[PDB]
Amino acid sequence: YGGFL
Amino acid sequence: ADTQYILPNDIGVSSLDSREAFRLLSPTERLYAYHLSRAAWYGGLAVLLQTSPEAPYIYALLSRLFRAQDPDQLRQHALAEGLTEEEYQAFLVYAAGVYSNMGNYKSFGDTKFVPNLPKEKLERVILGSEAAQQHPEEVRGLWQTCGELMFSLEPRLRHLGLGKEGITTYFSGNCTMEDAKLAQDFLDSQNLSAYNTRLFKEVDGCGKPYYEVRLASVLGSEPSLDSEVTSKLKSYEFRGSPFQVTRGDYAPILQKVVEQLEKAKAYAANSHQGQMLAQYIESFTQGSIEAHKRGSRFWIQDKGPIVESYIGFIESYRDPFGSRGEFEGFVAVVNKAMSAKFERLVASAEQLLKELPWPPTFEKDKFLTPDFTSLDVLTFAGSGIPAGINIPNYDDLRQTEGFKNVSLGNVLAVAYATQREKLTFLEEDDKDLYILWKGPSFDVQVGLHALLGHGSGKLFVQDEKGAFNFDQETVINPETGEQIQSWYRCGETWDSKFSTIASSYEECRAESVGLYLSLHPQVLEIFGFEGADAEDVIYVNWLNMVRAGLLALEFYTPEAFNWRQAHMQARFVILRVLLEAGEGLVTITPTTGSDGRPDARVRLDRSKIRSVGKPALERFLRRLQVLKSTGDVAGGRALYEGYATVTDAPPESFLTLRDTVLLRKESRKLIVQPNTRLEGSDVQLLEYEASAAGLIRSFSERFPEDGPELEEILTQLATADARFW
Ligand SMILES: [K+]
Ligand SMILES: [Mg+2]
Ligand SMILES: [Mg+2]
Ligand SMILES: [Zn+2]
Repeated sequence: YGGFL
Repeated sequence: ADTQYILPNDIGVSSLDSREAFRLLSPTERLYAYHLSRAAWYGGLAVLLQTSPEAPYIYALLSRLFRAQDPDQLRQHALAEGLTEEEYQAFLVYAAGVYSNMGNYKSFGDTKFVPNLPKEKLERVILGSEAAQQHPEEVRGLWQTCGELMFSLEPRLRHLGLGKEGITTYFSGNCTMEDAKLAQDFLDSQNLSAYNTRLFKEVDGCGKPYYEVRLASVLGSEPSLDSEVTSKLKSYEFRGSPFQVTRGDYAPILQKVVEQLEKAKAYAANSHQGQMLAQYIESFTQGSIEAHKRGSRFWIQDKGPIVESYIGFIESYRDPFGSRGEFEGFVAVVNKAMSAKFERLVASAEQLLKELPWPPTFEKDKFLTPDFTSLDVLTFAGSGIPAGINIPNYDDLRQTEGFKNVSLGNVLAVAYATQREKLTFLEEDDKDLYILWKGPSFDVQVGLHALLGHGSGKLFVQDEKGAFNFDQETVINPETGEQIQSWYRCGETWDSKFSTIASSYEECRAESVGLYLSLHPQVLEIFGFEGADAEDVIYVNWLNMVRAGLLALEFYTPEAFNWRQAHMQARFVILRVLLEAGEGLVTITPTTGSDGRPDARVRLDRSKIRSVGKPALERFLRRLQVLKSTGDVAGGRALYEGYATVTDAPPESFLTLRDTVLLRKESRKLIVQPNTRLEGSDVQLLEYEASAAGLIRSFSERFPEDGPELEEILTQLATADARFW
């Protein structure tokens, strides 16, 4: 799971 | 203003700050990080193949071009050929875009971007280039092949997606959502992961479709020492359809990868690192996800390493069906100081889980001591760089072994740059609070998003026999009051069941947990705000969430009724949930900007955050988890796709608002990453200018040993698959 912004 | 499907000339470019992190590394750790970085950058090139048919050619062309002439050398050629400085800058920005995305589509939005200059003028530059004089066949051949697709904005080429109106290379051009659903059912029936796979449909002379499930590996059809994968390499019959499982996808690229993984294993700090690397090598050589899962297990057990890393086909955001993984790899250095707050969050983690709006029966049975570190990135190869990661994604490993939470410090710093001029859709007094607290509130949200967000929740699973991982006799569904009716079965995963909304659904749940638990006075002490400061962080975190929901409309396609970005869709949904609560909590008003153009304002009554906002969020969060745990896909879709519905219904009129959001949108910045070079004995860090030219140079110097070979490899692999699109 990636977290952008 | 800026046109859709082009990158603006003045697009922001920031250089990753990695000097101090690299300087802390011992000689051995530097050699370790060096080879792992080489492995990651190698594998990142495969993303080009996973993006668009023309992407590998475009990279090959740009690489040849800038190898013979650097940006300043090419400028002298380009301007002598009739290009203005503005037109040349557009090409520089385009090239930097392709490099930073590993493709001519945005990783954040899945939209095509084209060079902002006349095609015929760019042709003169390329055909007259030094690269062209040295290899005229290669350059003219490349330009002939990818030139039209480089510029073409035909409607079906504008967005990534399955079917006839979108572009994807996870599937052959003729594949639809029906084909993906069929393939997924097949994959689940064979207990085969979709992560490292692609699906190709070819028809015979009778029009009967034949399906190819191709696994990513160094090895092809030839016999190998492994048996668990090679035994799967055969033909199948599934519901009348022929299915063939193959491998060898991106073979010479993955060959480069395992070469550098092997070399890295010579500098491993411990047996856990040595064993995880050997398993990754097995995974990429044979095409075994089971091997990659074994490696991931060893990786989880490697606690607090100086040089942290992960690599493979990890995230399934870009696969239109939502099960296949895009290649990524990162190398990062532990930041001892910044890891403090996250490690004490671990201390109060098990407690805070009980504050979540669902019974412990819907929570993981055995709580595991979580790993949460702040790291400084040296390398993040692939389509883009996240701010924080939560890995591995293998749910079985998550609920038995554990998982690592990572916050990327020097990435977060890049995102902490917002001039008040750019802070759109906010009244004056809210902008001031926004500037002060956007930074700290992010640390709060990200922390909860990672540890308590993605880390919470239990999946109800029934094995081969009628035994459950939960007490089916006493566990009651809080929403219905009945016993558990649905669950996950063998071969079924989160991605397999919820498919197209799996990513966005989970990000929404994670974001909700963060937003929900940000009201807790204790969590605002682990990060240490305590007073009105803590209260302010609350309001800003909630104001930022509802603003982002409005901004999210940029990433929605009305003609397709399709959301193009999981996180933004997730934030729009949360806006809709809060809007549903009514009672003047959140309002969106269409206004007129000082420039005379359409504008909007987002108003959030801070007094009604706890009285109205929390109960609405609590109810929403509960429903999310119940449906997720029970694998209730029908109920899950009905709930999520309901809130994700975009209409011009009053009073908000989102479709109208969207046109204003597009009008005042801000392009996301490009990030330049450093390189590491080996001076025989010592490892040096190479840094570059925070510009398009600087980003280009960083890739020009990225593969000094075998640059031209990689160009030929990418061209070859692309040509072999040309018939599919
Ligand atoms: K997914
Ligand atoms: Mg398509
Ligand atoms: Mg990107
Ligand atoms: Zn997330």
